[PDB]
Amino acid sequence: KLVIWINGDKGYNGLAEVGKKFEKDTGIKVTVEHPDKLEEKFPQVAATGDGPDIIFWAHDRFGGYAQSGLLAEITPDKAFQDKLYPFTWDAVRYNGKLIAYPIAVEALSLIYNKDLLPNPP
Amino acid sequence: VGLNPNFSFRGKQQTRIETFSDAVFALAITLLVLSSTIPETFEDLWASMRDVIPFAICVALIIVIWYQHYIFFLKYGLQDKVTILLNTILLFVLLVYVYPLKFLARFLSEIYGGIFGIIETDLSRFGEYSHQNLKLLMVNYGLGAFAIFLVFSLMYWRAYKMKSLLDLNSYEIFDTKSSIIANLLMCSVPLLSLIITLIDPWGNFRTTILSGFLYFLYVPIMIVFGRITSKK
Amino acid sequence: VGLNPNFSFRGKQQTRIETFSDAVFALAITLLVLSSTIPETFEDLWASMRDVIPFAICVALIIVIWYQHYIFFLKYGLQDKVTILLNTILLFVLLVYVYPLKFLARFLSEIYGGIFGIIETDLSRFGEYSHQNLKLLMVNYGLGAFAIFLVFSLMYWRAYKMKSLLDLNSYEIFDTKSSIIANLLMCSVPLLSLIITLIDPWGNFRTTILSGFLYFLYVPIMIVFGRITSKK
Amino acid sequence: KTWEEIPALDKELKAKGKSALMFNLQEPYFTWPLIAADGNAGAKAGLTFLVDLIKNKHMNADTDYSIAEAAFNKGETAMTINGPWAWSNIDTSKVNYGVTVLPTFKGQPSKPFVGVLSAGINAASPNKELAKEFLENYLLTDEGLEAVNKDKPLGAVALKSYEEELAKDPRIAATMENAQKGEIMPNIPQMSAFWYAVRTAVINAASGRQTVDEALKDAQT
Ligand SMILES: OC[C@H]1O[C@H](O[C@H]2[C@H](O)[C@@H](O)[C@@H](O)O[C@@H]2CO)[C@H](O)[C@@H](O)[C@@H]1O
Repeated sequence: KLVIWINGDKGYNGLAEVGKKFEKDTGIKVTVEHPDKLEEKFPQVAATGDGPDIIFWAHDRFGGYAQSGLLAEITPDKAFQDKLYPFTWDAVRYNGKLIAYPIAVEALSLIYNKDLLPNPP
Repeated sequence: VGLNPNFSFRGKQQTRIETFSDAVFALAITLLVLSSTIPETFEDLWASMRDVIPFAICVALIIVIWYQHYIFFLKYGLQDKVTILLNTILLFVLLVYVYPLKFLARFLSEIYGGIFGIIETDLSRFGEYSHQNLKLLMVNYGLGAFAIFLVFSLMYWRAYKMKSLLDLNSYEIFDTKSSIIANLLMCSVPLLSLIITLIDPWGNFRTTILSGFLYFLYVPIMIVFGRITSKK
Repeated sequence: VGLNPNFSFRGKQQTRIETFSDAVFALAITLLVLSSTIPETFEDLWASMRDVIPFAICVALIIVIWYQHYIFFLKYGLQDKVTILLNTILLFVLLVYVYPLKFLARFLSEIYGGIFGIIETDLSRFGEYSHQNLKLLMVNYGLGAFAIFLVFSLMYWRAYKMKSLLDLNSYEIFDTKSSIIANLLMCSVPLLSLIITLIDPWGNFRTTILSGFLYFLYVPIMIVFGRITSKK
Repeated sequence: KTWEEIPALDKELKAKGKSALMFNLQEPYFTWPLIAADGNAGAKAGLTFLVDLIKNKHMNADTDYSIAEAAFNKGETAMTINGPWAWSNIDTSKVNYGVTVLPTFKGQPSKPFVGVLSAGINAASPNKELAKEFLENYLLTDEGLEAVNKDKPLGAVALKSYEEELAKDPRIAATMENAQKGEIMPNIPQMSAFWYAVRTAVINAASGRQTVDEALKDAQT
């Protein structure tokens, strides 16, 4: 069983639709879980118990997992490596070892209601 | 782009009344400038450039009317006989006051030019600055300003009278009612100068000073009339 | 029809600001030609046909402004107070420079007529070609050109300030930023003649030669200002 | 805008095979606004006008809720007098309708009686606490009143949270306009005997049995 841990504010249903195409082409089950406090439940469960196979979180929490020895070193071939922006790979690097796969750059913005506020602060 | 977020703009499509109206506003500001003579020599060219301050004041004044027109037809999308009639009265007043404004703007630009000390050219070109002529100056331009705001009040009242046909909601009814009050309050200041000038209490220039001084106290005097109706 | 394939044209629907603006541009080019006197005799008819070269230069100049206006309102579909204000300032500058352009175009057509050897008619009709008058010629038309491009920069900056309200994508943000730079770079050449003429380093015609010579080096001097900002 | 210009409009419309105004004359709640427009002298004026409409064959003698509603929805009458609840049936029909201020009579406005739709619990019920739960947590809620309102409109709901949606509706504006020109009914026990006295008075004067002066005499007793 392939088990993925990703936060509940992300697109786990869409991630499951990718997991459903994977089972069609291989035969492996892809369940997607979203537990509360997974950023601080993963290093406790994954150290002792089994936990997930793959963990999804912003790159900032991964250095602590890498130092503790809770993450496998990523070894992607040049052709896969070349598909992503070289600056994104730098964010997922700890002591000259790739510790994760970069997915997307996130930054907070000001979301505003144009009807209640056309020219916001 | 819009004034109110609660208003549903019925006049987003351009109509003949608005197209005709845009032609008239464009023509008014265009002919105000291009009614001047073509410079034939360097001397005429420098003379013609002294006219830009008077024209800037006239143009600023006309687009402010054009803006109010744009907002009214945007809000209600009206196109009936009475709206056409009131709209024609408006454009008619505008048109008859285009060249008189060119005159007033040139006259006041010389008077304010003398004050600040930029120029020192004669005002004898304008004719005789007598009490009767300076009183008729207030009464004329005062009657012009009063009529424009009076017509905008009548136009908003016509939309208020058709509130149900236009399917106006509680917010839109309130806006329309507020727009009538705004235009009557705007029409009240030139009406008060005009009346003071026509009675002429002092029988001398003092009358014209007071009549002219009500426009400098536009904002405060508008607040007094607005405060009197709210206090009761 | 469109400039950029990545731009989503918000102003495909015609609005009142654009309709009003078209009236003013049509009136400017129309009255430039039709402000002339009606020929009453064969002699007037031949005189009036000498005016087509000056008019072609004026008309070419005005549609180039009209085109930039068409592209701006096509790109953003703007209709707010500040866009109306900047749009009025633009049309105002256009209007005050219509008859002065008719003058400059006739004057330069005689000067270039004398050079090539097509005609040999007098320039004494224009008044006195003195240093002060030839300096005011640069300062006047230089101030006109600077203002038009300055206003186009302010208009694009107003759209840049409303990028989120207009839902501008990365390509459209880039275009808008590039359009501001283009118009400021265009406004920089008349600003540099105007300043050189107003200081008047030589105290003689040499000043006017240099000021006039910056327009012949428009493209190269625009590239120097563009290269200075990219080199840092 | 005035009641007194309806006879002229009706003459104009009857030529084109249409009525001007059809509304429920049987129930006094619909005729009361005209009766109470001026006021007594006001009730005598208002009712005599209503009697003259039936006497001039502008309105039918036994005009009830159903034939008035049906006639307006069919497109036979140009006007009708009704409440919020009636709008949904007009929307169902293909009639571009408007809701507006009631016509004025003798210059002054027609004062309709304002009702507050209210839910009461029967004193002889064992489910008093179950009904309180239904009324509070399920009906008197943004979601509960929306369900009732999309069936047949409630009018100006008592729920504070509905203020903005009510204010966005033009028909509610016209309803509130008439409600301000009218007055809320007292809840008093004598309202039943009062309504019956007005129901008979209006029917007798409409059919042609008792005079307008004799109708207010029997109703004041
Ligand atoms: O007709 C007199 C009758 O009028 C009122 O009843 C209204 C009711 O309030 C409305 O909701 C609507 O449905 O119509 C009724 C009249 O048809 C009074 O509330 C009632 O006491 C009185 O009998």
